[PDB]
Amino acid sequence: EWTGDKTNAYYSDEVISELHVGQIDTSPYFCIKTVKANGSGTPVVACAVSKQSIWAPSFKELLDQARYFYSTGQSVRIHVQKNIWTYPLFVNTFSANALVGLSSCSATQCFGPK
Amino acid sequence: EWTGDKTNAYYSDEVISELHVGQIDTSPYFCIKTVKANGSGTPVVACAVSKQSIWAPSFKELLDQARYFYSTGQSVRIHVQKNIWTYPLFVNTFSANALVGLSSCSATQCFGPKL
Amino acid sequence: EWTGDKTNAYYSDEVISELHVGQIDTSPYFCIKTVKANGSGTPVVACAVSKQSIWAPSFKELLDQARYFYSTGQSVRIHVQKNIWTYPLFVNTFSANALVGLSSCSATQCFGPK
Amino acid sequence: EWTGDKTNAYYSDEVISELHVGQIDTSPYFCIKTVKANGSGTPVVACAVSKQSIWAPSFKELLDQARYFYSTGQSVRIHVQKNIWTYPLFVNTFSANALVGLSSCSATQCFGPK
Amino acid sequence: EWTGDKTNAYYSDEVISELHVGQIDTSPYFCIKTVKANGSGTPVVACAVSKQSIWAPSFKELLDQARYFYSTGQSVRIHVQKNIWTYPLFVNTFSANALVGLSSCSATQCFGPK
Repeated sequence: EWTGDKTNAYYSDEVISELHVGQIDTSPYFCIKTVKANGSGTPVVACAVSKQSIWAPSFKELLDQARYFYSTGQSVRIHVQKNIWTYPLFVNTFSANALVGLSSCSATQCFGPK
Repeated sequence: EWTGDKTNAYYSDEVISELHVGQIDTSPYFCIKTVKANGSGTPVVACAVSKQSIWAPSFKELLDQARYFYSTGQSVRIHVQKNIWTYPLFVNTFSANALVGLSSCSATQCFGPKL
Repeated sequence: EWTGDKTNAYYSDEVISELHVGQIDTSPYFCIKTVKANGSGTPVVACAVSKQSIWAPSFKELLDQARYFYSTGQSVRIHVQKNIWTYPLFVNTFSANALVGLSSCSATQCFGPK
Repeated sequence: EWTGDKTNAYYSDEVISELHVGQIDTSPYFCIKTVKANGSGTPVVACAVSKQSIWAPSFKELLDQARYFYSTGQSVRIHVQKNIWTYPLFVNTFSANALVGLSSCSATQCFGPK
Repeated sequence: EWTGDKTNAYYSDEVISELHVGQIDTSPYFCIKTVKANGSGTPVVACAVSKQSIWAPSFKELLDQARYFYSTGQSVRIHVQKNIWTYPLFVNTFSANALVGLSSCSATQCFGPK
């Protein structure tokens, strides 16, 4: 598996507008909400669950990086894997997307896979 | 269990106004005080205790997040489970609330569970 | 044991003015000096030692919190237990006070035991 | 093995201008892009992969240090070992350079091997 | 052993002017260069190496503290133990000094052993 696998989904030129931290089923988790920097389109919501899924090892790295980009409001590419989380109220509150990477976008194309 | 369980309580548009770090019964812990951004109501106090209660796994995550929101002073939604800490002197100084989640807020909506 | 126990001592309306980190007998340690925010009184010196005393479990949390309040310079209540450290040269450089808690203070109250 | 081995390459007076975090083959990784502060030259891309290559042990230290220099914009020397990563889409997105060191730079020299 | 043992050396009223992070013999390490705050004297160079030397337990504490003092530029006392690192190329690039403590300094004094 790889953040960059074409079977994942990415959204370029976004900003992290909201951040949530909590716990589910004995695992820490966080979710972010992102929107296009220019206000077009619809938000993206993705979560990381520290104990769950193949992406679990990257939980702390992703949380630290989400926190930094959330604090700066700089443009980013968000990378997700769709349809991972299953608890109905959780998915309804947030989404089923697992967060699988974050790329800065300070230049013409974001610094990450496409 | 989940931060968003309906048996938990939450308080929207709160500012984390105070922070305390200490130790009880072998466990580092922290507590925060929060107040409505609009100044109404009565303060909320909630604590997390390392290796104690079902919420123990998220102790570090919540401490780091409380520190961040405390430093910015932004309005957040605080999620707690009532009646978790039972040490009476501790409860009298702070509260029995376990902190179980923190959500950032726009002017109109906080990013976390509700209802 | 508890930070708020009557057998501990506290000092309110203090600012953390100095910070030191070192190692003693295989254990990292740190010390802080605090002075009354209004200039009165005698300074307070306390240390935490990562592998020593009943307060060992809270070393990293107090180190992080001391660093935070040291960087902001804000008014705090410092909680100590006296007569803990025993190495005479260490005590004479710093003190025998173990650091057992840190509470933020507003103008006329602090958020912690008293 | 050492950051300063003659078999590694380095680039001075560079500024970290992009940062990416993700995961590949169960391993967290990050990549950075640096460009000459004076605008000359070709960008340098390098990645660290938490449990791959002989440089795996320094992943967290270099991630944290990359974050710091990225946030200040200061001029640094970046040390890499060439031709390490092999997954083609990863290498073509980023590069094959492993990140093996970061050194602050002054006007005339930098603080590290050369 | 203690940071404050008379057999260690210290240098007062210094500023951390350079920071380097790398890896050697499976260990992430960092070195710092410090100079007198008033601009006089000759620079000091010290390193801390993960999992190496009796000072290994304090590696992360010293790294975090060095980064903070480096970021502020404030006056500090640096404590070292001479003749610890033996790799000649490493010593020739940096030095044999192990970093063993860091103390904040006021205009008046430094908060640490002397």
